Amino acid sequence: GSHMNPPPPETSNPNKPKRQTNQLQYLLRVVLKTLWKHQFAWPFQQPVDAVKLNLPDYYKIIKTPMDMGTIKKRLENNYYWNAQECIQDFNTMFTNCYIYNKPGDDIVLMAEALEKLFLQKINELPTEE
Ligand SMILES: COc1ccc(Br)cc1OC
Repeated sequence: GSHMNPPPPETSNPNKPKRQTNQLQYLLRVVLKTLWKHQFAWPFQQPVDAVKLNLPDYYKIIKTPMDMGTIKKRLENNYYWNAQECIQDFNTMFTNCYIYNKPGDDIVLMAEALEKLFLQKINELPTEE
């Protein structure tokens, strides 16, 4: 896309050790699957295109971008070593939204609905085996 958007977060790096865990499998098959199909998922299914949205300050304010398209790639391409890394990515995505946008803006209500579902699912994250 535009040279004015940053490169997306890393999704592939052979130097980073990878592992499948039951908790990572749950994050893909339960957590990502649940949030991805939500009515309000669409603004979070890819990196924020600050050029198209006419938000030239977006990447001035948000220095740790994350989105569910990136997370889906990271889970599908086994990028992670543990569940905490992936949970951290979800939390970063929500916090980016809450930092950039006014409370009660539509995008914030959409993030909050996805976060409520996320919390319910993560409370049920299985014991690591
Ligand atoms: C937070 O800034 C945004 C503005 C517009 C859309 Br669509 C998505 C955004 O973030 C996920």
